[PDB]
Amino acid sequence: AVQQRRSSKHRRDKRRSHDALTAQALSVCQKCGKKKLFHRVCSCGMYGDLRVKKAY
Amino acid sequence: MHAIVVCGSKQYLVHENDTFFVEKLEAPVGKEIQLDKVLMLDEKIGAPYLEKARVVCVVEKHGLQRKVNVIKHISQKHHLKKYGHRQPYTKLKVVRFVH
Amino acid sequence: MRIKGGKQTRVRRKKWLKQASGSFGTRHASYKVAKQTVIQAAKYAYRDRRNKKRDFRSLWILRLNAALREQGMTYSVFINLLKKHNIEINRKVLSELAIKEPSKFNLIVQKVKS
Amino acid sequence: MIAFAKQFRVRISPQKARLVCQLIVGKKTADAQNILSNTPKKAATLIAKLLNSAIANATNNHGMNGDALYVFECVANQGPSMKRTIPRAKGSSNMITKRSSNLVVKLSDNPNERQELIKQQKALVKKRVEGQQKAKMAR
Amino acid sequence: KTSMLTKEQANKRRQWYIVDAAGLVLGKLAVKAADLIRGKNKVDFTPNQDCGDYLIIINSDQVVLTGNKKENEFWYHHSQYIGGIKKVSGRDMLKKQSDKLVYNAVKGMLPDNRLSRRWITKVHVFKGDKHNMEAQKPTTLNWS
Amino acid sequence: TKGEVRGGGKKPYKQKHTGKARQGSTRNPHFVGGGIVFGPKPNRNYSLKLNKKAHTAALHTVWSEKLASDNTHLVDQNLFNKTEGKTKVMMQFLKSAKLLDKNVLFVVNTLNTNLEQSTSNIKNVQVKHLDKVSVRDLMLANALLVEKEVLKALEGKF
RNA sequence: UUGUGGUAGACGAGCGUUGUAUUGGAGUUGAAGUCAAAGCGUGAGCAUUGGUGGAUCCAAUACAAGUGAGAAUGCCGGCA
RNA sequence: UUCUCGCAGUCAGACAGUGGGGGAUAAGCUUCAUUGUCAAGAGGGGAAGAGCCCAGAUCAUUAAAUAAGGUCCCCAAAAUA
RNA sequence: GCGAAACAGUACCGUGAGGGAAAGGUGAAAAGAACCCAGAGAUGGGAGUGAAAUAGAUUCUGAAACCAUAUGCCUACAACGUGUCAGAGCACAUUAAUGUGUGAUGGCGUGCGUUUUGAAGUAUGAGCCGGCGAGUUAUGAUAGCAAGCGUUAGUUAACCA
Ligand SMILES: [Mg+2]
Ligand SMILES: [Mg+2]
Ligand SMILES: [Zn+2]
Repeated sequence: AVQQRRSSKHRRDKRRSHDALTAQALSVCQKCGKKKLFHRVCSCGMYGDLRVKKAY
Repeated sequence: MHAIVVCGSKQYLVHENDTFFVEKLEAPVGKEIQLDKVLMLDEKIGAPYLEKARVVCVVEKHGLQRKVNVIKHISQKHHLKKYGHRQPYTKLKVVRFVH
Repeated sequence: MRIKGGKQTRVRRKKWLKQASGSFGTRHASYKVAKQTVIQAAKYAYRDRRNKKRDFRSLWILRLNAALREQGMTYSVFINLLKKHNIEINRKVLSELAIKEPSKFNLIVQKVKS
Repeated sequence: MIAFAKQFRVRISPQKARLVCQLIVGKKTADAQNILSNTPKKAATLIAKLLNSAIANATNNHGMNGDALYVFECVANQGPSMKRTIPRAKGSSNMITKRSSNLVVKLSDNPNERQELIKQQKALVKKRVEGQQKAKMAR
Repeated sequence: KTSMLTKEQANKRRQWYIVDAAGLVLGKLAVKAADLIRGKNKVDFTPNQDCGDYLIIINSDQVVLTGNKKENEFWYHHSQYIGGIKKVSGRDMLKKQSDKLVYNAVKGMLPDNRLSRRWITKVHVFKGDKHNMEAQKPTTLNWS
Repeated sequence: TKGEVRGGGKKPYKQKHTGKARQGSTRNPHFVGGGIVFGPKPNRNYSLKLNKKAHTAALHTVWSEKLASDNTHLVDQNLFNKTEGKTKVMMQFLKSAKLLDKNVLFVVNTLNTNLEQSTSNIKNVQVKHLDKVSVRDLMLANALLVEKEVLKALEGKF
């Protein structure tokens, strides 16, 4: 099963219209200033007000 | 106030101070020309033609229309003849028409 | 001497490409398709230069019959009243345009009633 | 006042970097570094580093406002490619090709920053037409 | 060259109209409805600007069909499936849906076009005399 | 040619069952390696023939237009001497006679060596023997100085 | 006044290319090559200005051809 | 359209009307004869068609009169008895 | 142009005979970019040299195919060999021109070469772009046109200078 005619530069862009990306939810961690992505731990070591890791 | 005039083989519907393009007339720029052929000057119908009634016009320029690039192609049978053409016109406006 | 000939081919295909602009897809990019599209467009232009004078006459006929049906007579009857008596050489483009400035074309339709 | 920044031949495909290039383009500066560092893509860090470099450039060299900056233009042009062979069944030896991208970024300062480029374009065509009409004085 | 021909543009000015199919036949009502919708009777008919008036039909089910067409002439319609040919007769259609009958008899006579599916929506055929579009203050004329 | 470039008699492909062009040999005229199919050859004659009588008629007629075109100032063997090997005096004579921008031509019989030694570095001028001048070498001059006696010899030869 | 469709084909008239020979000429105040533009011819084609580029080039008459490219499952290179 | 000379191209034809052979007065079949078209012919009619009918396109024109064919709407044009 | 302008019969293929490529140019002279910022660094942005750094070692010129980004216009009831003749609306101003850019909407509209009686063809070839790619030459004969010499005409070959 092979293409019979050349798929033009228009159909390819139309197909790739949905291949766009999206940004993940971001939040400011407490007790320290950074933008971690939501529901995760920051590199700061705090998930909310709690100890889960070392400094970094 | 209006008029109908036969310039070349065409008929025009002119009013006072109208610029309308006709075919070539072999007339220098600025000369007053009297287009003799006429009918329906003002609510008067000259049946074949309107006799003794004249319209006086002054020409503006002798130009050339946009190029008509006509090329004929007998499909798949060895023919790609090419030709170009530029119809010359004479742009003229009316000044006053004799009754 | 040996001849390469780079300028001439480029100039020729550039002219052919330039003749076609606004075309969809690759037609305005590839000379090999641009020349065919120019041939077809010029064929269409040659055909329509006659078709348009074939068609504007019909358009005038239609916009004249529509006006005449508002006075109580058909287009076919009209020409006879022009030709056979009250002879006139009024073209069908002005016998149609005069309606756009009425109260003067009604003079035409009443004159033939004599 | 562009204070742009470029890099030559990153080992990533233009089509796979333009996806995040679109994500970042048009936004401010502070909300760009984090949103670019936090995406899970290979093209994330390779553009984040260049963006930090562009921030440093626009701050030090050209000396602009700083916080007024915002990512004006992002693209991922096709870089030079490397043509490599690959064994196949029954000995047919197709040819893979490793793509590359010449990533650039441009960071405006004033908010409009476009109609003046059109102003330069009109200045160019203006000088062309003025040179043309000047050449009519051959009499 | 010559005086460039005049064609009115975007000056469409259209009035509603009323006609009651008391004793009209299908074809002679349909032709007049179609060439009224097209704006064919206008003194200045620009052929690409939809210069045709609106139209409302009254008492469609009172239309008549000459001869024995009521029991012999069938109307057809097909879904894309197999055996989807829904065949109805003249007498059967008049009692159940007369409005669709006039709608199709008018839509057939319009040119295959893009304005055709825009002209055809300017017809509002009704089954009974009572209608809901009196808010437009339509005029009335006989046999059109 | 295709048969002279260092090429291979091998067919680069087989004739069939491999989908490509035919390409019987590598060094075909349409390949990039190239055997230029027609080209030039070093045996072209490039020569033309003109009848002796016709050529003599051409020489006589061109002498007829040139010798009577108020620029063929007669020169004498005396001033071929009286000049050293120096070419400075030659340009002095030329600017004296106002012939700086022309192509003056000397026809001669004895082919003196004082003059021939001079005028050598002057690209415009040239001295030729009476039998060394050709139609092109004469009508190109636009200015020449015939010397005294060759008039009789030219009359005899006509 | 008679005409002026046309494949195979027959004849005539021309354009363009590179070089050569004669005159003429232009060129770091920017040549050629390149791009752009709403220029001019019956057609092959030919100008004008601006950006780039930085050193040869143009016009008139003849002569000489490795002289005109869309197709050959053409070759080579690049990219879909 | 007769003669002399230079240079060719063609030796796979198709269809319509007409007269026949073969075929089964079957074939858009085959092979002759004759008149036309296409091949090498655009346009209008035929709903769409190289071969049917009216015709032979130098280009431009937003002018007029006609041929075949047509005049309820698509689609230009008609009525009267 | 020798296959080979350069470390070419090399790289590479073949057990072996043998087959057999591609590729050049900064600048006037390295005066090859000290020093600062970012980055781990390569590198990039400044600075400096330089007439020119959009001459920066990727190194004269840089076209097209192809890929991106943007000014203006249009497009999500539409049967489309994509154009053409009409045609608003919208935005501008030019080799001053009955201007350009786009084109809601109407009428019309089955590519290019091949070979065929007849091809849009459910025949055939081309993915696109660029370059290369096919009636020549030697010696004769024939015919046309023109030139020279001409009514015991015309004309040289090899060879010599
Ligand atoms: Mg196929
Ligand atoms: Mg996808
Ligand atoms: Zn934190």
